[PDB]
Amino acid sequence: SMVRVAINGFGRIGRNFMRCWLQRKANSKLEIVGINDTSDPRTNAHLLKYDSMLGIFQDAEITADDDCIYAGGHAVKCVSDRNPENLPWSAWGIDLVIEATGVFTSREGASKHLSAGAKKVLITAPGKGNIPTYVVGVNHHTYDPSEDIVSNASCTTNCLAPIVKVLHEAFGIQQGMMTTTHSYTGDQRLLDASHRDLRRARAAAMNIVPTSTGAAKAVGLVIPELQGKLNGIALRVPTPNVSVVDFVAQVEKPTIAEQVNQVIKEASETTMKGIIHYSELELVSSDYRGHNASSILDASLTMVLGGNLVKVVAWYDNEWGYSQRVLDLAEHMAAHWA
Amino acid sequence: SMVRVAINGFGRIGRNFMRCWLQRKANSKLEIVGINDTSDPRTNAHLLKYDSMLGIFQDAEITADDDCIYAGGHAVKCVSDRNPENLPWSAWGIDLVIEATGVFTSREGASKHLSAGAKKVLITAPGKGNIPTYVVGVNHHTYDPSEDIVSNASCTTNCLAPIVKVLHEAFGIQQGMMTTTHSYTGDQRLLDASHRDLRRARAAAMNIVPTSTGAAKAVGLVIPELQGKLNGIALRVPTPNVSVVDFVAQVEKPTIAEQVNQVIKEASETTMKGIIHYSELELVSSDYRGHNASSILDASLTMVLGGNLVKVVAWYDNEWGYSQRVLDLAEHMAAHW
Amino acid sequence: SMVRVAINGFGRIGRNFMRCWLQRKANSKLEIVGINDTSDPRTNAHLLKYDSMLGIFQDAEITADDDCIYAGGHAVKCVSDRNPENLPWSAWGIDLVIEATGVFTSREGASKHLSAGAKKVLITAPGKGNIPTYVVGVNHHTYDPSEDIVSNASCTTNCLAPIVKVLHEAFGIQQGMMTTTHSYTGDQRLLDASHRDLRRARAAAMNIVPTSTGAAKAVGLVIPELQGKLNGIALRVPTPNVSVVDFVAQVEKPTIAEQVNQVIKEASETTMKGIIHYSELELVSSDYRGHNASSILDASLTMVLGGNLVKVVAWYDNEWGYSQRVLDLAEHMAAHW
Amino acid sequence: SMVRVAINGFGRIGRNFMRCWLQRKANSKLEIVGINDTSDPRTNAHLLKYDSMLGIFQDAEITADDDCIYAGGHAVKCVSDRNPENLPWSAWGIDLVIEATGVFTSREGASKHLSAGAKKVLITAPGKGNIPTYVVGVNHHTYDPSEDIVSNASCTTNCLAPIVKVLHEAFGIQQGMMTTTHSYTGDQRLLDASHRDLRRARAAAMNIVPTSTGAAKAVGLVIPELQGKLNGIALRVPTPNVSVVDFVAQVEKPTIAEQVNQVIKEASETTMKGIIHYSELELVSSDYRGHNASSILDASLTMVLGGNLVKVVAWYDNEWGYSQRVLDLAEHMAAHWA
Ligand SMILES: NC(=O)c1ccc[n+]([C@@H]2O[C@H](COP(=O)([O-])OP(=O)(O)OC[C@H]3O[C@@H](n4cnc5c(N)ncnc54)[C@H](O)[C@@H]3O)[C@@H](O)[C@H]2O)c1
Ligand SMILES: NC(=O)c1ccc[n+]([C@@H]2O[C@H](COP(=O)([O-])OP(=O)(O)OC[C@H]3O[C@@H](n4cnc5c(N)ncnc54)[C@H](O)[C@@H]3O)[C@@H](O)[C@H]2O)c1
Ligand SMILES: NC(=O)c1ccc[n+]([C@@H]2O[C@H](COP(=O)([O-])OP(=O)(O)OC[C@H]3O[C@@H](n4cnc5c(N)ncnc54)[C@H](O)[C@@H]3O)[C@@H](O)[C@H]2O)c1
Ligand SMILES: NC(=O)c1ccc[n+]([C@@H]2O[C@H](COP(=O)([O-])OP(=O)(O)OC[C@H]3O[C@@H](n4cnc5c(N)ncnc54)[C@H](O)[C@@H]3O)[C@@H](O)[C@H]2O)c1
Repeated sequence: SMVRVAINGFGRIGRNFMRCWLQRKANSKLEIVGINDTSDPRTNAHLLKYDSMLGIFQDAEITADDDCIYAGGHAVKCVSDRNPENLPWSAWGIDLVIEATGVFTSREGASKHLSAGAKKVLITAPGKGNIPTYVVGVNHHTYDPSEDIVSNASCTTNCLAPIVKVLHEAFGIQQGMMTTTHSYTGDQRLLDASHRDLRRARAAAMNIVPTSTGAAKAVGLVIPELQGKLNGIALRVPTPNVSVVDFVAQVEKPTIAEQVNQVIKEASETTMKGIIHYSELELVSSDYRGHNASSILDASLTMVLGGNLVKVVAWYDNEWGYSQRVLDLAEHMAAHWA
Repeated sequence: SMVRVAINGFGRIGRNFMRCWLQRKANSKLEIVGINDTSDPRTNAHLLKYDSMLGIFQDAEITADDDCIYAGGHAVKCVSDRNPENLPWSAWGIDLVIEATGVFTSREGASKHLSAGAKKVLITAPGKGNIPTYVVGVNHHTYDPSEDIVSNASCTTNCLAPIVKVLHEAFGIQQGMMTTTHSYTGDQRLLDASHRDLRRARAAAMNIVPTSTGAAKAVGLVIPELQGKLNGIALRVPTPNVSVVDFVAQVEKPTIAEQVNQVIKEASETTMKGIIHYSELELVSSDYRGHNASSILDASLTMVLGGNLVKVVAWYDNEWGYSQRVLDLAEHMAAHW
Repeated sequence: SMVRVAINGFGRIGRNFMRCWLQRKANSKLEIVGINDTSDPRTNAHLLKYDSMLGIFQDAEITADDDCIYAGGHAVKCVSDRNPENLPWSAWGIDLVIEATGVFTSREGASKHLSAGAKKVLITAPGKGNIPTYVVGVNHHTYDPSEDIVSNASCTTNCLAPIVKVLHEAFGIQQGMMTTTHSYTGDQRLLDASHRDLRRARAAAMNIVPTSTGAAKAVGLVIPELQGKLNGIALRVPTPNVSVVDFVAQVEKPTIAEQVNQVIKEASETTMKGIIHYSELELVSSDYRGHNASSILDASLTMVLGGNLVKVVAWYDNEWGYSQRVLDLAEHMAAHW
Repeated sequence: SMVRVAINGFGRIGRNFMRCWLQRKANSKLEIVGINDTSDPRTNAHLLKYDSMLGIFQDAEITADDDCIYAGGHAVKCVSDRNPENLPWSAWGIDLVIEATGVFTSREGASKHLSAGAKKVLITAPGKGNIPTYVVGVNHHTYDPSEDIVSNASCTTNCLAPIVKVLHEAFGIQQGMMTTTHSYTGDQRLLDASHRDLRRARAAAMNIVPTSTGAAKAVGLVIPELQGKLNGIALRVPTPNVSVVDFVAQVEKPTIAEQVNQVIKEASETTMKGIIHYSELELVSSDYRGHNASSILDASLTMVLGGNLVKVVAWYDNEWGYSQRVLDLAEHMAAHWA
C-alpha cells in the first residue's frame, strides 16, 4: 500500500511538489499526509491555491482549519516547528520526508527527520557531504533501496545532466563550460540587503546577478566519468521563473550542428523521452511555464565550430519541471521501497 | 557639544540616513559613531557603497575591518546583537539612537535602548501606542525636549501631511481619502511566501498588491483638528523606489483647480519651502529619485468638482526624501537638546 | 443567419477577442471570417497561439498559409492594408467590423469600413465626436439596431460604470473622482522615446507614469444623469496586464462601508451578475488574469467617512475582460440585427 | 577648426552621444550643430534632459523652441524629415553625420546623407555590405581618411573584440563561442506584437528572449585572422540597460585562470587602458551604469579547463559605453580629417 509522505518546508518547491502530486494522485504510490512549515495552515492553504506563477489551483477545492489543509477532501495534517527532531513523524507514520526547506541538506541536518521517526528523506537540493544524488533519466535506476537519505540535485543539474549524458555518449565530452541564465529565487533579496553572497544581497528584480553554481561539478557525481571536467556559472535575471542553460563542450569526435541536433532529437524520442524535449520552435521563456521536461533543447541555437567545440542551449521550468522530477524520484523510491 | 548618534538597523532607511548625513556632515550637530545591525561591517560597508538605487557612493572612501566601518576617515563602531538591551550605548556615550529595524516601534520595544544607556530614540516609522509623532514642516516645532522616544511617522505621512495642512488652512478639510501608489519595500516577498499579511506574501515585482496604511489616520496625530477625518489605502507596485499619493478631499470653501494649485505653489515658496515642491512638469517616477522634498505636487493632475471635491497628486522618494526628514528631525532635536 | 465579422487590427485586443470567440464559438451568432492587420498570417498565427499573457492556446490547432489563418479548421481570410477604404469587405460579405487598431475612432475614420462595404463597425475604444457608446450591463439595452457605428468604450469605463450605476441608484452620486492604477499597454514606450504624450514617452516597465483618461467623463455618456459629475486620472505601472480603479464618491444618502458592500454584493448576484463580481478575498493582480467580469469589487478595501464620502476599489483584466465585453456587445448586436 | 556634426536619429544612442559630447565639449574637435529626428525639438529637449536611465541632465540648462534645442547656450538646429536626401546638410555646412536611426546601415542608405551635402557618415551599428568597421582600441588606428562611410560596430562587438584581441595575442584563439545576456532595447516589443523576428515580437520585460547577433562574426572583420572562428547568440532579459558577455575560447597555448586574468589585467593597464577595465569586485549590473569602458572583465568568474578551454565574462553599458566609443571614433576621424 501507500508510502506516507510529509513535506518539510512548504515553499516554492514544497507547494509545486504538492500541486504535481495532486494532479498525478490517481496513479501514485505516495500519499501526502503531513506538512511542517514555519507558518500556519490558513496561510499555507491560501498560498497553495493562489499562486502568482501557476495561477489559481482548479482541480479541487482547497481549504484549511487550525490544524489541517484540505485538498479535495484529502486532509493533510499541519505542524509548525523549526527543529525537525521535534516533528511527529512516528505518530503520523511518516515513511518519506520531502526535505524542501533549504537548511537541512547535510546528513546531520537531514537525519533529524530519522530521529523524529521518518524512514527516509529526499532532499530537494544538492546534498552537502556524501549523500547519494540522483537525476531521473540519468542515474535513478542505480538507486539503492537501503539508502535512507538522498538528493534530487538542483534544477540546473536536472536540465544539464541529461543533455551531457546524451552528448558524452555520442561524441565523448572532454571538457565543458556552462552558464545558466536563471530566474531569481527566494534565496536572493528584493531590495539590497545583507546576504552571505555579496551579489545575491542585491535587488533581484533590478539586476543581472552573477553567482556560483554547483550544477556543473554535480554532473560529475551523476555521470562519474565526467567528474572534474565541467565548470560553470549562473546569471540571475529579473524573471520570476523559467531558466536557460548554455553549454559549450569540447568533444572528441568531430561533428556539426545538424548531427548534434539529430542525436538529441533521437534521444528525446527514445531513451530520454519525457526527460529531454526537442523544440524547433522560436519561443521565449514564458512559453515554457509548466513544461514537464527537465530540459527543452532549443534546436536552432545549436552551433559547432572546428568539429570539436559544441554549444547547445536548453530551457527548464526551474520550479515545476524540477518538482515533477522530485515526484518521479519519490515514486521510484516508493516502487523499490526497503 | 556634538550629539552622538547610533543607528540601529542598517537597512534601506539606515543606509540612506547614513548617506544623507555624510553629505550634510559639515553643517551638522550630529556625529554618527555607532551602528548595530544583524550583519557584519564588511558586508555593511559594501552595501553602503554599492547601492542599486543611489549608485556608487562618490564623496568619500568607505572601508571596513572586523569592527568598524570607515567613511572618509570617520570611524563608525559596529556591533551585532538582535536584542537592544545588550547594546553598548553607555560605553559608546550614545545620546540618540535612530531606530530603523522596523521591529522596536512600541514604547516597550524602543525603551530597551534607554535601558542600554541611550538618552533618546527616534523611530523611523510610526509609533505603536502613544509615542509623540513629528512631521517636519507640519508640527516639529511642537517637539518637547523632555521627550525620550519619538517617531518620524512613515514616508507616506510625510508626503501627505504637509499638503493636507496647506489645504486645510486655505479651504477647510471636512473629510479626506488617500491612495498611495507605492514602490515595493523589503517588507514584501520576492516570490510568494509566508507573511502576516496575505497580500504582502505575494511576489512583489509581479503584482499590484493592496495593503492597509495608517498614514491617513496618522495625519490626525500631527494635525489634531483632523483626527478621525481621513482614511486611505496603499497599492504596492513593481518599482523599487519612488511613490505617489493621490488625495481626494471634501472641503468647505468652494474652489477650482487653478486656486488649489496657486495655494500650494505659494506655500512651497514660503512656509513649506524645502518641504513641498511644486512641479508643472510632466515627469514620471524615475525623475524624482533623490529628490529632497517630502512632497512634490504634480500640478497638472489637480482637479476639482462641484467646488468642494478636490483631488491632488504628489510624489515622494520614499527612501531618500524620508531619510532627509529623519536627519532634519534629528538635527532639530540636537539643536534643542 | 450568422453575422460575418472581420477584425481590423490583430493586436492585444484583436487577438484576445479572437480567443474569446474561439472559446464561446458553439453558442455564438458571430462567425469571424476575416482579419486585416499590418503583418502577415504566419506571424499572426504564431502570436495568436503563443501569448505571453494568456499562455499557449490549447483548445484547437492553429496554422496559417500565405493568405489564411486556420483555427480548428475554421479558415480566417487575411489581408494587409493600412487604409480601410481598400478593404475587401463587400467581396467577403462582412456585416460587422471589429475596429481594434486604435487609429480609426472618429466617425470619419470608422466610416471608411462602411465605404469599403461593411454594414456596421464596433470600435474597441472610446469614440471621438458623437458615436453612441455602450457598456454591457449599464446601457447596452438602449442599443439601436439602425446605428452603423458604435463604441464599446475603454477597459476602465467598463470597470467603473457598472459600479457607479449601482452606487448612484442606491445612494445618489453627486460628484466623483477616479484613479486607475493600470498595467502598461502597447501605446507606451519600452525605453524613453518620442510620443505625443511626454509621460507615455518614458520607459514603461521602469516607471509609474501618470496620464489622463476620459473614462470618468465617458461614464456620463452611459449614465447621462452623471454627465459632468465625474473626473479622473490614470497611473500606468510596470505590470503587463490587470488594472485597478479606485473610486471616491460624494453621495447624498449617508452610509457606512458594510452597506456599500452589501448593495454591490446584491447587485452582483442579480442585476449585474456576470458584470460585477464581489470578492471578499485578499488577492493581488496576478490572481485576476483571465477573469470574465468587467469589475471585481475588492470588498475589504471599501471605506466611508462622514456618511457621504465613499471609496471603493475594483479590479479588471483590461485585455481579457474587456474583450469578453466586446464579444458580448457584438453578440447583442447580432441578436438585434 | 571644428568638424560640424549632425545627429540623424535622436534615440537612445543619439541622445547618449549628445550627453557624452556635452561632457567632453572643452577638449573636442567636434561641434554638434544639427539634429534630424522624427519628432519635434520640444519633445526631444525634454527627453534629452529627463532620462530614465541616466537621470536628469545636470551640467547645463536645456531648452527648446520651434526649431532649436539649446544646451548651455549652444543652439542645435533641428529638422524633421524621414528621407535623408532632403536634409539641409549643405546649408548647415555639415561635415560628419552620426547615423543613429538604425535604418540607414547599408552604403546606399547612408549615402543619401552624402547627396544631401554631408562629407562623411559614421553609422552607430554594424554596416550592411562592405562598410569599413572600426572598434576603438582594436583597429581604429587603421582608419583611412579617404573613407566617407564607416561603422562603429555594435555594443556587443565593442565589449568582445578587445578581450578577444588580448587573448588571441597571448594564447592563440582557434575557435570561440559567445553568449551575451543583454538588456532589452527599443527594437523589441513592450507587449507581444508583430516583428520580423518572432522572438523579438514577445513582451520584452516579461521574457528571456533569445536572438541572433552578428557580434561574434563581426569580430572577424576587426581582427581579420579570426574571421570565421567565432560564433554566438544573445539572450535578451528584463533589464533596461547594462549587458554581459560570456566568452568560451579554445586556445592553442595551454593556460590556467590566474594567467588569463593576469594577461587581461596587464593589457587593461597598458595597451587597452580606458578600453578594458579589470574588476576584482563582486558587483551586479546596476553598478556598471555609466561605466566608460567598452568591457569590464569580471575577474573572479574566469575559468579554464584542460589548459585549452577558457571562459571569461565581461560587462558593458550598452548605451553609454558604446556612445563614448562613437564619440572617440568621431574625434579620431576629426583629427585625421580628409
Ligand atoms: N527554482 C527553485 O525554486 C528551486 C529549484 C530546485 C531546487 N530548489 C531548492 O529547493 C529548496 C527550497 O527552495 P524554495 O525555492 O522552495 O525556497 P522557499 O524559501 O520558497 O521555501 C522554503 C520553505 O521552508 C520554510 N522553512 C525555512 N526554514 C524552515 C524550518 N527550519 N522548518 C520548516 N520550514 C522552514 C520557509 O518558510 C519556506 O516556506 C532549496 O533547498 C532550494 O535550493 C529550488
Ligand atoms: N520606503 C521605505 O523603505 C521606508 C520609508 C519610511 C519608513 N520606513 C520604515 O523604516 C524601517 C526600516 O525599513 P527598511 O525599508 O530600512 O527595512 P530593511 O529590512 O531594509 O532594514 C531593516 C534593517 O535592520 C536589520 N534588523 C532587523 N532586525 C534587527 C535587530 N533585531 N537588530 C538589529 N538590526 C536588525 C535588517 O537586517 C536590516 O539591515 C521600518 O520601520 C520601515 O517601516 C521604510
Ligand atoms: N488594455 C488594453 O490593451 C485595451 C483595453 C481596452 C481598449 N483598448 C483599445 O483597443 C485598441 C487596440 O489596443 P491594443 O492594446 O490591441 O493595441 P496593439 O498595438 O497591440 O494593437 C493594434 C493592432 O492593429 C495594428 N494596426 C495599426 N494600424 C493599423 C492599420 N492602419 N490597419 C490595420 N492594422 C493596424 C497593429 O499593428 C496591431 O496589430 C485601442 O483603441 C486601445 O485603446 C486596449
Ligand atoms: N544598446 C543600444 O541601444 C545600442 C547599442 C549599440 C548600437 N545600437 C544601434 O544604434 C542605432 C539606434 O538604436 P537606439 O537604441 O537609439 O534606437 P531608438 O529607436 O531609441 O533610436 C532611433 C531614433 O531614430 C528615429 N528615427 C527612425 N527612423 C528615422 C528616420 N527615417 N529619420 C530620422 N529619425 C528616425 C527614432 O524615432 C528614434 O528617435 C541602431 O542602429 C542600434 O542597432 C544600439
